[PDB]
Amino acid sequence: ALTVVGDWLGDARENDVFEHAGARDVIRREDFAKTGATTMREVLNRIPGVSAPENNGTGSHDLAMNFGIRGLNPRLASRSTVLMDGIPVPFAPYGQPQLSLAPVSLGNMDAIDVVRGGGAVRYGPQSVGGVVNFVTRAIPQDFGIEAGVEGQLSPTSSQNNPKETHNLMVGGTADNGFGTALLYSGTRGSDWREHSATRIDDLMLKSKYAPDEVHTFNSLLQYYDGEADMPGGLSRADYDADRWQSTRPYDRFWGRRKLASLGYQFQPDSQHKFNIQGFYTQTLRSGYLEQGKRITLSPRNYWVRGIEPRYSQIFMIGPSAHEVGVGYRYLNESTHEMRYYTATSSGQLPSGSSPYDRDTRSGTEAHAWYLDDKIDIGNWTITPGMRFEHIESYQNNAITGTHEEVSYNAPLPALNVLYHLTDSWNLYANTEGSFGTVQYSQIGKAVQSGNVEPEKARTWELGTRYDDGALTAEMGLFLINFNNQYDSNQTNDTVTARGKTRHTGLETQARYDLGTLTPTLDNVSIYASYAYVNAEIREKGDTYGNLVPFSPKHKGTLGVDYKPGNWTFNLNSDFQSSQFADNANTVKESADGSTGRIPGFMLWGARVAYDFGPQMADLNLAFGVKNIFDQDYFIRSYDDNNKGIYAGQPRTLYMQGSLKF
Ligand SMILES: CCCCCCCCCCCC[N+](C)(C)[O-]
Ligand SMILES: CCCCCCCCCCCC[N+](C)(C)[O-]
Ligand SMILES: CCCCCCCCCCCC[N+](C)(C)[O-]
Ligand SMILES: CCCCCCCCCCCC[N+](C)(C)[O-]
Ligand SMILES: CCCCCCCCCCCC[N+](C)(C)[O-]
Ligand SMILES: CCCCCCCCCCCC[N+](C)(C)[O-]
Ligand SMILES: CCCCCCCCCCCC[N+](C)(C)[O-]
Ligand SMILES: CCCCCCCCCCCC[N+](C)(C)[O-]
Ligand SMILES: CCCCCCCCCCCC[N+](C)(C)[O-]
Ligand SMILES: CCCCCCCCCCCC[N+](C)(C)[O-]
Ligand SMILES: CCCCCCCCCCCC[N+](C)(C)[O-]
Ligand SMILES: CCCCCCCCCCCC[N+](C)(C)[O-]
Ligand SMILES: CCCCCCCCCCCC[N+](C)(C)[O-]
Ligand SMILES: CCCCCCCCCCCC[N+](C)(C)[O-]
Ligand SMILES: CCCCCCCCCCCC[N+](C)(C)[O-]
Ligand SMILES: CCCCCCCCCCCC[N+](C)(C)[O-]
Ligand SMILES: CCCCCCCCCCCC[N+](C)(C)[O-]
Repeated sequence: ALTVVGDWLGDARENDVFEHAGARDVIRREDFAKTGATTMREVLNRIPGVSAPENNGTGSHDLAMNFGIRGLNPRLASRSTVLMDGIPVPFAPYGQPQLSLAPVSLGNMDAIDVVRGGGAVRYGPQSVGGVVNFVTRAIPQDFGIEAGVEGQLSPTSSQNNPKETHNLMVGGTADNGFGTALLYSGTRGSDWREHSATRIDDLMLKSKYAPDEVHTFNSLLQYYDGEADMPGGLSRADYDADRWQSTRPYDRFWGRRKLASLGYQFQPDSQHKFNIQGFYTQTLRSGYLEQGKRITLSPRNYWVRGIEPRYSQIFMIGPSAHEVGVGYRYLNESTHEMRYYTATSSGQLPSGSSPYDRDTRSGTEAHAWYLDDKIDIGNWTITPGMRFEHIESYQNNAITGTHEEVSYNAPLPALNVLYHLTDSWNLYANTEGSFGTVQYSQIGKAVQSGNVEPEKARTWELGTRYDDGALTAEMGLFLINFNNQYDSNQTNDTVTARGKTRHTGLETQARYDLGTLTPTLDNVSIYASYAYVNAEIREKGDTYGNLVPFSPKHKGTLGVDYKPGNWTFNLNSDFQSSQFADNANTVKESADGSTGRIPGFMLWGARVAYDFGPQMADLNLAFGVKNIFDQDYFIRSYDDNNKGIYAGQPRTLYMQGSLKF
């Protein structure tokens, strides 16, 4: 009886995902614990087409987030549109989307929704890698208290401090329709590397007010605060002598974020839905970093404010149903970056009293409009769509006295198609216009070369999704042509060079109840995820034909979950093939360990859990192991100051505990 869907991202509803006309995968809170995951990257890695490397480089710590979709640069997760309840996670979404500080915590989430395709009309910028949305925990309908903790230790490491991650959820909704939940997640500890001591506190207050069935108010307040020493890379000599050690004693990172979001929804009936969301974030991200014969201090402050009204209405035009969606977003971001320094040869770290060699302020004003129409005709659901962004950015350098500006547009036409083969089998196809912005650090290059145009991509997908209850599976193909990237893929970046890469491949995953084969295998489920990704450099120049760095051609997971009675036994494997560390695709390792082929690996993990009388207090206990066979592997940071070899996580033991009242 015609019901407007409106926001198909939202809380990542199972049905919106199944009906999604493009590659989209969700992993819900229920499945976070099965592999001992406590971080965003550990869950993101179980998703096909997503590669989330272990901490390294600038992001050599837990406050940062590193991931790339389909072979796009994973460093600091800058090629996908990253959101939390639809709100921009980057402290500078447009001009500096690098998540050197990623103020989100797995502990505060009900799900992770990776929309690799079909979201380029409704979300931006940096939409080439699709959209990744972190869904915060729901406010309990009636009072609820949940708490959990996981402790980890790497026995073969010299690092004896453990890493502890905890989460707390307390909330409910009064009979008057007002509900709120306090969501707290914290991390304390070190990983398998020396000099990784970390503290993260992520406190959120989520509220909802629905005085009636027509008006609904929502809010999200967050105070995120953390600090972390950064292990950094080792030269090959140092790594062979002791791979746990750190030779970057001054490297440390810290930051804090304050966020306020307020939204309102007006739904008169089931065919019309108006939504307006407003937000403001303030972020400070800073840290010490050894650079040559100096140690620097880099405080960067950011302010982002946005307002986004959206409207959806569904009506019939003959036999076909048309759900028209229109939206607008005004976003303003402002920045201030400084860099103080001292000579390393001295004692003392740099401070506010040290001289400084950087003082810049940047900002962007962005107007985004979008219009789509989801047309249901017979077994078809066709959604033509169009996004248009007008972007104005500037960079003001207080030391050089330069003031540069760019004004540009991003027209992004799209068409996605869903075809219902059966009530449990869909087919989809699509094409979308995607884009990367002219980042603040590229404004100089953009004005100098005379060309100010966005980084443009055109994507195509074809795939199918299936779910008959005993078997869930999907398989899709994708093609991405990403042009005019301000970051050239040549060995030597020049003012006029523009990067150009092509990403093609196959993504798939499936889960099957073996109990359908024999009761001997009751409660035994087997699954696997896999993606073949071929990310190539197609920029004419000295790297034409080479492979994009940090993009394994093969990557996935396989596992078996066995749940007799109240027990849960998990077995899982993560595997990926090799990768290059640089655009030149150098095979042989450099002595400083920053470049050279990075071998693939296949790890195994397992866990045993027990849910004590689901009643009483829903106590869940678990003991698990990551990398059971202590398979050695490593990754490299190539370009950052803490470049080098980073040991991969060795055999790691963990215990989990959770309570629910
Ligand atoms: C079954 C184990 C239940 C323990 C889960 C406890 C998580 C609550 C952690 C809150 C820690 C707060 N803080 C900042 C004071 O440390
Ligand atoms: C500058 C470091 C000072 C830390 C400020 C971080 C806020 C602490 C929030 C902890 C919330 C604890 N809890 C369980 C009571 O909600
Ligand atoms: C910045 C976005 C937050 C918007 C808050 C504005 C709400 C406007 C709607 C008024 C609601 C009126 N009422 C009584 C009928 O519910
Ligand atoms: C004054 C309360 C501060 C809370 C901010 C709440 C989020 C609403 C966002 C305001 C956006 C304003 N505008 C027009 C400048 O974009
Ligand atoms: C250049 C700054 C102007 C940005 C402020 C934009 C105000 C948008 C407010 C939402 C209006 C929604 N609508 C459809 C109901 O009119
Ligand atoms: C119902 C969602 C559509 C929102 C329409 C809201 C109108 C806001 C337009 C103000 C933008 C003005 N301008 C020229 C500066 O971009
Ligand atoms: C019932 C008609 C209302 C449908 C609105 C359709 C909006 C889709 C617009 C796509 C146009 C794309 N472009 C650039 C190629 O013109
Ligand atoms: C006044 C023309 C009536 C046709 C309505 C169709 C929307 C116009 C958009 C098509 C323009 C496409 N483009 C890129 C080639 O300019
Ligand atoms: C009024 C036409 C509406 C069609 C929906 C737009 C489909 C986007 C197709 C763009 C394909 C562009 N090209 C040249 C790169 O192939
Ligand atoms: C016998 C009448 C039923 C029509 C047969 C249509 C099924 C062919 C599948 C078309 C699905 C196309 N695609 C790529 C857009 O999903
Ligand atoms: C392995 C790649 C296959 C991906 C599926 C995409 C097929 C759609 C073909 C349209 C692509 C057109 N072209 C020339 C613009 O790339
Ligand atoms: C145009 C030929 C280049 C294709 C290179 C072939 C490697 C892709 C093969 C992996 C297929 C995996 N599987 C099971 C999901 O089908
Ligand atoms: C022969 C004993 C009859 C009991 C049937 C139990 C078979 C369960 C075997 C699958 C165990 C999987 N794993 C790795 C999760 O432990
Ligand atoms: C109700 C008990 C059912 C008896 C089946 C017993 C087989 C337990 C399998 C051990 C799984 C061990 N692990 C960690 C390797 O997965
Ligand atoms: C005293 C007999 C009661 C039978 C209940 C079976 C004992 C449950 C075992 C808890 C094991 C918990 N875990 C995950 C830490 O291994
Ligand atoms: C609707 C009935 C709710 C029962 C209230 C039960 C209160 C138990 C709360 C203890 C929370 C303990 N802690 C530290 C682990 O968070
Ligand atoms: C149904 C009995 C009502 C009593 C439950 C209310 C008392 C809540 C006690 C939780 C206190 C937790 N702690 C450690 C944080 O203090």
